[PDB]
Amino acid sequence: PTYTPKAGDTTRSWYVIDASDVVLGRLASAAATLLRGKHKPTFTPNVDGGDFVIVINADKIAVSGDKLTKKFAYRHSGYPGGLRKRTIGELLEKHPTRVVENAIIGMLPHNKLGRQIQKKLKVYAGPDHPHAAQQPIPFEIKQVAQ
Amino acid sequence: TYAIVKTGGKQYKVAAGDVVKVEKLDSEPGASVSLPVALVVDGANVTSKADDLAKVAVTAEVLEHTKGPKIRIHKFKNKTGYHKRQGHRQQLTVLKVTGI
Amino acid sequence: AKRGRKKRDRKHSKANHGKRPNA
Amino acid sequence: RINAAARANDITYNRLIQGLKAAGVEVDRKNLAELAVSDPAAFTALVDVARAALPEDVNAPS
Amino acid sequence: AVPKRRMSRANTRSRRAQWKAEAPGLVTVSVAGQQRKVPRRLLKAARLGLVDLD
RNA sequence: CAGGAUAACCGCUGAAAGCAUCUAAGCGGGAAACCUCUUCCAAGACCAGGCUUCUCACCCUCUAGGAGGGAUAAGGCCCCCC
RNA sequence: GAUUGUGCGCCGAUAAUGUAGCGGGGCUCAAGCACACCGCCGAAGCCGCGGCAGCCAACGUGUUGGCUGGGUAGGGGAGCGUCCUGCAUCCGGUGAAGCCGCCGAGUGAUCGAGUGGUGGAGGGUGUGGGAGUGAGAAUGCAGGCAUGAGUAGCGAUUAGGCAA
RNA sequence: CGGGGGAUAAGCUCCGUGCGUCGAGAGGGAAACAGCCCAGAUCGCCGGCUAAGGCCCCUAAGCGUGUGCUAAGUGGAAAAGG
RNA sequence: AUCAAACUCCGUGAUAGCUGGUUCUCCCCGAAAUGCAUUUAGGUGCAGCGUCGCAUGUUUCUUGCCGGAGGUAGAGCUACUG
RNA sequence: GGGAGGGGAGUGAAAGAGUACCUGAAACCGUGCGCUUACAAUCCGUCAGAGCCCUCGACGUGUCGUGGGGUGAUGGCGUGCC
Ligand SMILES: [Mg+2]
Ligand SMILES: [Mg+2]
Ligand SMILES: [Mg+2]
Ligand SMILES: [Mg+2]
Ligand SMILES: [Mg+2]
Ligand SMILES: [Mg+2]
Ligand SMILES: [Mg+2]
Ligand SMILES: [Mg+2]
Ligand SMILES: [Mg+2]
Ligand SMILES: [Mg+2]
Ligand SMILES: [Mg+2]
Ligand SMILES: [Mg+2]
Ligand SMILES: [Mg+2]
Ligand SMILES: [Mg+2]
Ligand SMILES: [Mg+2]
Ligand SMILES: [Mg+2]
Ligand SMILES: [Mg+2]
Ligand SMILES: [Mg+2]
Ligand SMILES: [Mg+2]
Ligand SMILES: [Mg+2]
Ligand SMILES: [Mg+2]
Ligand SMILES: [Mg+2]
Ligand SMILES: [Mg+2]
Ligand SMILES: [Mg+2]
Ligand SMILES: [Mg+2]
Ligand SMILES: [Mg+2]
Ligand SMILES: [Mg+2]
Ligand SMILES: [Mg+2]
Ligand SMILES: [Mg+2]
Ligand SMILES: [Mg+2]
Ligand SMILES: [Mg+2]
Ligand SMILES: [Mg+2]
Ligand SMILES: [Mg+2]
Ligand SMILES: [Mg+2]
Ligand SMILES: [Mg+2]
Ligand SMILES: [Mg+2]
Ligand SMILES: [Mg+2]
Ligand SMILES: [Mg+2]
Ligand SMILES: [Mg+2]
Ligand SMILES: [Mg+2]
Ligand SMILES: [Mg+2]
Ligand SMILES: [Mg+2]
Ligand SMILES: [Mg+2]
Ligand SMILES: [Mg+2]
Ligand SMILES: [Mg+2]
Ligand SMILES: [Mg+2]
Ligand SMILES: [Mg+2]
Ligand SMILES: [Mg+2]
Ligand SMILES: [Mg+2]
Ligand SMILES: [Mg+2]
Ligand SMILES: [Mg+2]
Ligand SMILES: [Mg+2]
Ligand SMILES: [Mg+2]
Ligand SMILES: [Mg+2]
Ligand SMILES: [Mg+2]
Ligand SMILES: [Mg+2]
Ligand SMILES: [Mg+2]
Ligand SMILES: [Mg+2]
Ligand SMILES: [Mg+2]
Ligand SMILES: [Mg+2]
Ligand SMILES: [Mg+2]
Ligand SMILES: [Mg+2]
Ligand SMILES: [Mg+2]
Ligand SMILES: [Mg+2]
Ligand SMILES: [Mg+2]
Repeated sequence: PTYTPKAGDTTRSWYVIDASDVVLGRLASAAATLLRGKHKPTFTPNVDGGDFVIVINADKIAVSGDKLTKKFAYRHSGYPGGLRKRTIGELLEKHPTRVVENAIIGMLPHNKLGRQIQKKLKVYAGPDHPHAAQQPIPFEIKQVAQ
Repeated sequence: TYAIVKTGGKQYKVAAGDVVKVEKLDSEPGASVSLPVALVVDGANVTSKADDLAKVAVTAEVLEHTKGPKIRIHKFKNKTGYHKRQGHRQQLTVLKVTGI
Repeated sequence: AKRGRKKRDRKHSKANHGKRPNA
Repeated sequence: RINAAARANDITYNRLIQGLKAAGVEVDRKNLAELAVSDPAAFTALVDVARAALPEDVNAPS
Repeated sequence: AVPKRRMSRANTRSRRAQWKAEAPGLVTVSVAGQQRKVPRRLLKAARLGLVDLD
């Protein structure tokens, strides 16, 4: 029969990705694939096989076009006439990490597997992090030529 | 040391001294049968050339004949009155590899 | 109205080759 | 699983299958998957064989 | 009005379970040379012998 | 009241296009509209927050891998007058 | 400078529960459009191995070979189970009939002279004849039992209390 | 597809078509969607090859290759006209 | 306790071009919603469309070639009526 | 123990025959035992699928096997019957 994962064969790892002058779409795609563990050859849909990730310097995220004022993030509390809106510029000005957190959340399955997965991500705004005691491995986005 | 064997239009990974479930092939129990080859793995060397694969041969011993699990089939459509019944079982053969 | 225009316009998807039941 | 293994080994799945077809090796996707989870050295050897068997230019009009 | 459908067995039992009764506390009191248990709400009555005990 | 960024509008410096133009680079003003600023709810916000003080110790059992049971401190609860 | 024909474009754009006229995240470092090229995934389609059935040919007292194998109303053919009976047989206080399990078995309606507990008085196989011979629904009927439910009420216009 | 009744309106009605499908049809394709595209279910197999459509992640496969256009989220709603 | 013709037994299982329900299995084949007529339109007779058998069995169908008559699409007007 | 009702000891083959008395099914209500669930959007099933528990063999403390059973954390699919 095909190989299946046992009780304690799974192993995790620590990764860190910089966000200095990078495109949000590429960053989100890389983060999602790393979270899901598609790279690892021990993929199985039913059990998570993801790997830890660290994102630094969120405020330097670069977005093309006029999206600084023509893209809007909506949400509604629930009472009648409570639909209020915010713009990406103000969102970055106030909460730098909210945009990236929301993007990654939307970039993953919405079932409870993904609900548990999103615990796997930590996102920061400054260039530092108190998680230096676990020796994260730097990572870089690359393309496989074909 | 393990190789790959073709049988019944399909393949199974098998090593020395193992037993696998294979679809029934005409052979008296207790005799030996020769099988073609697909791929051979030996240590750090891998044999992939068609001529070498064809030259190599596989030998195995047939142990017994066995039947698979029973399965029940029903056809059904809504608001038609169509009800259909059908049973079925498959025949299998169990063999033991001898040498490769 | 808006309802009517949608279904007829949505028929112009290349998947269905432009011909669909009920316009 | 095969796509993940090939991407880890730095070659695309489509090119890997093309190389296998060119070399004329008829082993099946299940065999490749099991071998990859079991024998990374064998998987690397097969990948190298496929890369060697690949044509010169994939963009040629041939 | 009236109910529309017969509820589930699990729902029925779950709603039913909470309906119960609670036991009261007891205290040790000595009268006429033997100890017997009575609720604290009747301490003075037991002491003065105004409550009959079987 | 006051502050921040805006719609309608009013602008400064300016080639494409020797001129001109509030604009394609930039810089400005401009409302009960929007965001803080008023009162209240709010850490079941699962990232389940933060600052402090109190006790931080007595046994038994199955078989020593943990778990269960009994006896305690801090505190809480029951009953009683309101 | 102008008229000429062409690919893209901008304005003209406005209804009621919450963006709501790319599926979402999002994408102009195209993941947008046009023209060429190379590849890949993608079904019950085909191919590969095996089981059964219908029609037909060959030779044969069943092997091979060629085609086919979805169905509502409908037509034809072939079957399982239950009862009573003629005939010939076998089982049974050393436990017959139902019921509740385990283990198995046939392509179906199912089967077990294979085994365990309850029971106490008639049953099975073979071949003929006869059926009141096979349920889920008709706001069907006889009997038993579910929720609302330990909820409403406990059937006035006077009213009880105390010692023994 | 070629026609009548209609305001050259209807998911309207009435005709003709060795015309397709559904009705009496599962799968895959277009998010859901009987009447559209491919494709006709004798049964089993943890085997290969493909049509329609797709290849950033949701979701399998190319953030494919070479030459050109786009400043409008046009891509992802429509006409006289400017 | 019911009256635009009371109640009970019978004729009596009064009668419906109308609504409802009709049960165990498998193998093979497999339909129509069209035309004519009807105190006729949600009824029904005949024809076409299915199955089983009998008889003559390729007479069925597609393509190539050959012999055939039409009065549409189009087009035309000192060729007729406008 | 007021009785109702019940426990010993005896009757009898049985009291799983005690006048409510043959054989005692389903709806229905239970007690004990094993597994699972309090961040979750399910015409309540199926295909995969860790852990735990019961069991049949060979090998030893638990580990495999042409092994069976109950539970099911988690992924894909999925619009009742006549
Ligand atoms: Mg139309
Ligand atoms: Mg100027
Ligand atoms: Mg100017
Ligand atoms: Mg907390
Ligand atoms: Mg206390
Ligand atoms: Mg032009
Ligand atoms: Mg516009
Ligand atoms: Mg989209
Ligand atoms: Mg086929
Ligand atoms: Mg046949
Ligand atoms: Mg059939
Ligand atoms: Mg029928
Ligand atoms: Mg029929
Ligand atoms: Mg019988
Ligand atoms: Mg009888
Ligand atoms: Mg006898
Ligand atoms: Mg007896
Ligand atoms: Mg007995
Ligand atoms: Mg008996
Ligand atoms: Mg007879
Ligand atoms: Mg008979
Ligand atoms: Mg008769
Ligand atoms: Mg009868
Ligand atoms: Mg019944
Ligand atoms: Mg009744
Ligand atoms: Mg009720
Ligand atoms: Mg009440
Ligand atoms: Mg009351
Ligand atoms: Mg009264
Ligand atoms: Mg037409
Ligand atoms: Mg018309
Ligand atoms: Mg009509
Ligand atoms: Mg018609
Ligand atoms: Mg059809
Ligand atoms: Mg269909
Ligand atoms: Mg579909
Ligand atoms: Mg078929
Ligand atoms: Mg292919
Ligand atoms: Mg194609
Ligand atoms: Mg993928
Ligand atoms: Mg690209
Ligand atoms: Mg170009
Ligand atoms: Mg658009
Ligand atoms: Mg226009
Ligand atoms: Mg104009
Ligand atoms: Mg009268
Ligand atoms: Mg009378
Ligand atoms: Mg009469
Ligand atoms: Mg009568
Ligand atoms: Mg009558
Ligand atoms: Mg009649
Ligand atoms: Mg009716
Ligand atoms: Mg047919
Ligand atoms: Mg007619
Ligand atoms: Mg002929
Ligand atoms: Mg002529
Ligand atoms: Mg004309
Ligand atoms: Mg004239
Ligand atoms: Mg006795
Ligand atoms: Mg009784
Ligand atoms: Mg009885
Ligand atoms: Mg839980
Ligand atoms: Mg949902
Ligand atoms: Mg499902
Ligand atoms: Mg769904």
